[PDB]
Amino acid sequence: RLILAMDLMNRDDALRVTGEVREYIDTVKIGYPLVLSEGMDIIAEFRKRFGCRIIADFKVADIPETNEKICRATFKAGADAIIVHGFPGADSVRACLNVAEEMGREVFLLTEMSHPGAEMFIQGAADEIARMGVDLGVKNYVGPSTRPERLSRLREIIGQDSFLISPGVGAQGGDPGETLRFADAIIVGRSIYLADNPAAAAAGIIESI
Amino acid sequence: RLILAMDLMNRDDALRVTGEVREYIDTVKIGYPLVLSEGMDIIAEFRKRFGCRIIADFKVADIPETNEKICRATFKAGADAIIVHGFPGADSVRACLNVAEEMGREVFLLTEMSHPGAEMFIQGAADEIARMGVDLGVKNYVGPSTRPERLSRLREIIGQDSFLISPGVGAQGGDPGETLRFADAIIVGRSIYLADNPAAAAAGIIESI
Ligand SMILES: O=c1cc(O)n([C@@H]2O[C@H](COP(=O)(O)O)[C@@H](O)[C@H]2O)c(=O)[nH]1
Ligand SMILES: O=c1cc(O)n([C@@H]2O[C@H](COP(=O)(O)O)[C@@H](O)[C@H]2O)c(=O)[nH]1
Repeated sequence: RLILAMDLMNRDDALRVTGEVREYIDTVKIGYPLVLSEGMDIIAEFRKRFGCRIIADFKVADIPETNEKICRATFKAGADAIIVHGFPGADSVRACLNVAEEMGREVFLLTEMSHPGAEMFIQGAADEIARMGVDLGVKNYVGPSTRPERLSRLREIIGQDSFLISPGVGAQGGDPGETLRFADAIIVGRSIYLADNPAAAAAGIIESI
Repeated sequence: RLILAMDLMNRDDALRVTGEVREYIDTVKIGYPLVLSEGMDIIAEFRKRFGCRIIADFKVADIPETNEKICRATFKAGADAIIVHGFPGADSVRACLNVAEEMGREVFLLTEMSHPGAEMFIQGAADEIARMGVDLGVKNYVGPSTRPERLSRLREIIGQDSFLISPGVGAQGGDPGETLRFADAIIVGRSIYLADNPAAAAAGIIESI
């Protein structure tokens, strides 16, 4: 129930830390901090080297036509799933779902975000974004560890069968145990990758739950 | 007043079309369709080969800490400016502005989007996103060619001194002339890059205005 957010920017460090904590995870979330620094080939390298599933956290948030192109390039690169913003609307999300269907991959819909600024505009639209996901057939979602009451409401909307992962654990203030009352898995970045001993940090999280 | 949205996915085609229309533009918008296919080095290559300013259209839409990393990698790659979503809130936008200040670069704030789905959630928050930009000191904005009445309202909020660029011209239905009544420059992608003669398409747009 632990997903590593590998946001280190250099390949050697990213490979070192991921290898050190492999026994505690099975899924690695790779985003733009690593991809824009080392290239899209890093996805296939990780997939092969560690045998872990890769979620490409690209927060896709463009018009339908561009979203289609982004998803196609991402799945061609070997990603198992891609995270997509729901705020740009149903057509933009559907474009991602269509490419995922064509390529036998998955889409994760980001509903409410975990940082303070999410309260400004995203929070007020989050319940509706989650309902839109349900209506579009989305089965994978992302919700905030920093607001468990919101994570609870989001879980209520998507149902128990939907898969929900949650970032904001550790560095941002979220708690592993409380978050897992509602989410199926927690995403952890800095608490593990900036630790003096990443494996010890990961093991500690796995034990606390 | 014409910016090329270079969304072709292969380097050879992208280089061919951009070179053919160079005399009609001075700024190229490069997004993820090209970057995720050919790598971040394509930005410096274009900048050197064509001597054009490059706007990295990455629709940055993450938490502050990740946005900082994305902006740093993007400016290190040579981009002159980066497009950032305002929907995730002020802290996320400020993180981008701080990196731009540190690196002597610019941030463009995306307010309302041009596609149909933008009406679902973005449109209702767009005026407030634009006001947030003004309050944060943002001087560069993106608004929709497909809704000139909204582009007018956005221009009203940001003032005449702010720089406003606008996509949705051509393929999405927007008109060059009407859009330029409010925007300083128009962004055009498919109408030019999918044309049998891109230079002829660009020249035709430049003439119609
Ligand atoms: O609402 C959200 C959605 C995210 O994807 N994330 C992401 O999850 C990760 C959390 O990292 P960290 O554990 O270091 O705070 C980062 O990669 C971040 O971009 C987030 O923090 N909040
Ligand atoms: O609201 C917006 C913001 C954008 O950046 N864009 C972008 O501007 C370009 C418009 O391309 P086109 O002229 O082919 O429709 C694309 O790169 C797209 O991602 C848009 O279409 N609408």
